[PDB]
Amino acid sequence: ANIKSQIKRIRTNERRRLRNQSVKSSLRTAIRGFREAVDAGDKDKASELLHATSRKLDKAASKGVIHPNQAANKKSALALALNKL
Amino acid sequence: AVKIKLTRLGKIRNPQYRIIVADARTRRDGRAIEVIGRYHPKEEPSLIQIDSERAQYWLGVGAQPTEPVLALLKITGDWQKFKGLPGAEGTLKVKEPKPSKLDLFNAALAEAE
Amino acid sequence: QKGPKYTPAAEKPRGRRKTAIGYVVSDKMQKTIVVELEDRKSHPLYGKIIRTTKKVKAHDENGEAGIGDRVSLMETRPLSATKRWRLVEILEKA
Amino acid sequence: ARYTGPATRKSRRLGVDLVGGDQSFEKRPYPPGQHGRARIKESEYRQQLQEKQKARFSYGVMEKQFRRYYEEANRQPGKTGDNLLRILESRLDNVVYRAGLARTRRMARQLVSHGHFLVNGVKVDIPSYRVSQYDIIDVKEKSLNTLPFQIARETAGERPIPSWLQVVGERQRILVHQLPERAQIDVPLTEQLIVELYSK
RNA sequence: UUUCGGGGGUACUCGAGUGGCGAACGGGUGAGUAACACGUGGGUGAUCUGCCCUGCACUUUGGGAUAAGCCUGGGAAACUGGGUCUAAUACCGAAUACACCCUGCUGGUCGCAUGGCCUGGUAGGGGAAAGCUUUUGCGGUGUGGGAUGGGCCCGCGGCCUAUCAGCUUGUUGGUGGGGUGAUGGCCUACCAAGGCGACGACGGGUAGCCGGCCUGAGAGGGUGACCGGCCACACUGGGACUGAGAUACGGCCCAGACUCCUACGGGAGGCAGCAGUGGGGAAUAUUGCACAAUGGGCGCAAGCCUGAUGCAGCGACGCCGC
Ligand SMILES: [Mg+2]
Ligand SMILES: [Mg+2]
Ligand SMILES: [Mg+2]
Ligand SMILES: [Mg+2]
Ligand SMILES: [Mg+2]
Ligand SMILES: [Mg+2]
Ligand SMILES: [Mg+2]
Ligand SMILES: [Mg+2]
Ligand SMILES: [Mg+2]
Ligand SMILES: [Mg+2]
Ligand SMILES: [Mg+2]
Ligand SMILES: [Mg+2]
Ligand SMILES: [Mg+2]
Ligand SMILES: [Mg+2]
Ligand SMILES: [Mg+2]
Ligand SMILES: [Mg+2]
Repeated sequence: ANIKSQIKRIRTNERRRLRNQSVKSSLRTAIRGFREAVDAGDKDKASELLHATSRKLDKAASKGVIHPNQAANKKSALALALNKL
Repeated sequence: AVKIKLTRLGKIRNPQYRIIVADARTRRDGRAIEVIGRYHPKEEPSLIQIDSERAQYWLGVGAQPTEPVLALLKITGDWQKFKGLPGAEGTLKVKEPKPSKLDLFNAALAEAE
Repeated sequence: QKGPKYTPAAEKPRGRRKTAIGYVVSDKMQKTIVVELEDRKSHPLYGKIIRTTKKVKAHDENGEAGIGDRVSLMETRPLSATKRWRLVEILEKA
Repeated sequence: ARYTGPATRKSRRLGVDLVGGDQSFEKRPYPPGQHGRARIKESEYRQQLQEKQKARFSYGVMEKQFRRYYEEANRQPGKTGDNLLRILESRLDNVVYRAGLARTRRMARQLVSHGHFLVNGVKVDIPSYRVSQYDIIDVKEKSLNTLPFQIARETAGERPIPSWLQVVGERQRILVHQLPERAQIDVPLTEQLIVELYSK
């Protein structure tokens, strides 16, 4: 609040938080939908939504919102869940 | 970035510098990765020594010289060599070695006798 | 003129993990044994050789080492809190 | 600082010639003051102390600087007493006195301090400057015709010149072939007592 | 261009603003901490790393906004709303990538058990980009290697106190999930009943640690000012956000104490940066001068910024010389 650059950064940090929050929410909804599909037991729906969720995880790592290793962990867990169930 | 810097040694009004490889963020008089040379500007010609084998390695891996260190690397020919440009022999000047003390003692002996 | 599209990594020698020998004092946890290691150090001031004992928790998958047995161990990454050793070989059963 | 008080009273207390040309000493070889005649109780500490006082009040070195000389001598690889004596002998005011260009070590100090000598072509006015092997000591042009220095030219003979020194010219040019060994040094003092004093 | 009140154009230039990078370094202090904090030696087949260096591939294609501007509202102030409008290397969708990420099958090989390697082979699915400049021209994206900077784990080492003997129930271990860059009760559900302790557990007291320094014949004792390396904190306590990276000193949010402003509705602060003031005390300095040198940030560069720093002022405070 004292330094000009910091005052500007207040505005810019907020803009980025909103962008990241929105993306993370979308990812979380997608993973939730897949989980519900697997707990319902519907191999077909579950497989279709695994592929869309997986690509969404990858794209979130491209925007820098999540780390690539975190995307790999999420993708791996989902795919293993579909193979087991 | 890893850089080639001058670190200040010596006392007041007598700046003596070691040529060191150090991370940009490290404070001037901080821990260095290597000492590859020294530079004494108060002399005439200013004293310059560089370990050319290490300077070539560090420039090879991408160490970025500071402005004065780049001037020194050109005097020594280590810059021209690293790039491939000519002038690798360099134009390093060395202080004329003063007369030996024993010879001046013999001179005084002969002169007076 | 063109360089290679793949650059292979330089060879690094794989490090030396520590090893030890001890005796099993406990096997009451699942897949874990407690092993006592013995060390001999010279006392800093008095110079007498002093014998000291350190308990260690080691991982064994199959429960092949029971209480009282002599076993060899090797360091490993953390497998849980405490556990940092794996059982290599049950060396002399008793 | 310097000691600038009476010079005879110091030799009288110590019972030995320091300047060595002093008539008032030979007239009254006893210590000074009212009680200078009286009997003094013997002690080893007084003997050791007075040998140190003879050294430092001969060469004109303050106790602080003299103690640094001791530590260097003891640090040096030779035997401490020899090293200490030849260090004090290396002093430029002493070298000037041994060369003969001065009458007293006090006069030698003043001359060196006032800027009348050069060593290897560079002016030196530091009396404690320690000469080294193959030093050449010369006189600046202005001081060559200087009236007391003229006296010094034609007063050669007061004392003998030691072998490590050599005056080679009428310019009064001094050469130092080496540092003096204990045999070369000739001083009215038992150096072993000073080494013992500082081991207390 | 003039009438001389002003009014246009240019973009050399540049206030405010959008955007990028920096602001996590550098500087301070030693409150807390008896701990993998520190020192020394290892481990990572359990990992991250902006900018820099050096291979390979590429840099296709569309879109919707908004700050600034202009009109206007609310408020004492701090600030803030609505409308209209504009641009990008700001933001967003798709193609391509098959080096890379995920999954199934399968071959060889090296070990140190998980495993590692052969960018192994193979099938299926998926992951980017940005332009500017006309000049020593600078940039953008993925990916291989390097360099640098880290993270985490472990052996050994350095205080007093049993007039401190038992402590512990996520606590010790296991499996299925979650979480992280990564391993791991790190988290969580269930299951087993373990784990640490007179080789002083759990308590209490004190304390940042070290290279070193002082003393000493040495062994030892004492100590950690300056200088140099780590750590910790930034009015007190808690929290996360942005980012390659955060104890975020001159960032943000909340609660508390204190100071200040107010129109009483509500606002605004944080010298353990440099200098300086009050206070406490036996006692410790100038509200200097420069970026000329060295180091750092941004910029293609000229350059700009730098109380880092280089120097100056004051005190026999110390050492040395005269
Ligand atoms: Mg997982
Ligand atoms: Mg003095
Ligand atoms: Mg501007
Ligand atoms: Mg900081
Ligand atoms: Mg962009
Ligand atoms: Mg797991
Ligand atoms: Mg404390
Ligand atoms: Mg003793
Ligand atoms: Mg982040
Ligand atoms: Mg502040
Ligand atoms: Mg900040
Ligand atoms: Mg201050
Ligand atoms: Mg007071
Ligand atoms: Mg500079
Ligand atoms: Mg330039
Ligand atoms: Mg400024």
